[PDB]
Amino acid sequence: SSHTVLLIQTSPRLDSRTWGDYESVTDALDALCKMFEDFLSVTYDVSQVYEFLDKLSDVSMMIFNRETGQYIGRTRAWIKQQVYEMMR
Amino acid sequence: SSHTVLLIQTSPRLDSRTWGDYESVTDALDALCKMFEDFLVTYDVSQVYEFLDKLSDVSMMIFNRETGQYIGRTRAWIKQQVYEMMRGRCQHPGSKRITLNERFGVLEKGYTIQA
Repeated sequence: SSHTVLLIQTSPRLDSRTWGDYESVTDALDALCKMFEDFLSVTYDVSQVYEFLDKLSDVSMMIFNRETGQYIGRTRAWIKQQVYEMMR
Repeated sequence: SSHTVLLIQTSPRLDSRTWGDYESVTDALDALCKMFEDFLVTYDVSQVYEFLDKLSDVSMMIFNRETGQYIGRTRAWIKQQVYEMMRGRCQHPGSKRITLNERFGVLEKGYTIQA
């Protein structure tokens, strides 16, 4: 398991920058879809999550790497690839 | 200069979590000193430590150019850096942006973004 920070900015305001942290990448991705599901409040296809992540002004993850004891920055594209695999 | 992400939670409410990023560690520390002054002229050492202790959460991700990855630093380390930056101003007893998404994407390709 890798401690994960989820960093988001929802509008162009710098004051919309928020973060959450999680004991697992799984927990962080789970947390991110829940954000999307609440905006949705229904089913949805991958395209809809993709569009949701595109409309964020900034979204990334910083994920603990045991080899280095340091965090790797992951992009929105990386995040969408994992969301896709959560849904295949 | 090491790109730094500053993670803050001002109150015990989870929705007071916010972050900022900076071109150097010094800039991120300076931002904390400015937060401290905004929450207040003159101040003593104890106020700076306890301002930092009263934050529900404060930590940094500091870029390490040799690994391309970020070192995490928590409150105990931040307090010593901030004290050193603030030591000369404390009373004592006696007497246009880059998003993280884009920056991480340039990094995944083998490049750093340099101020």
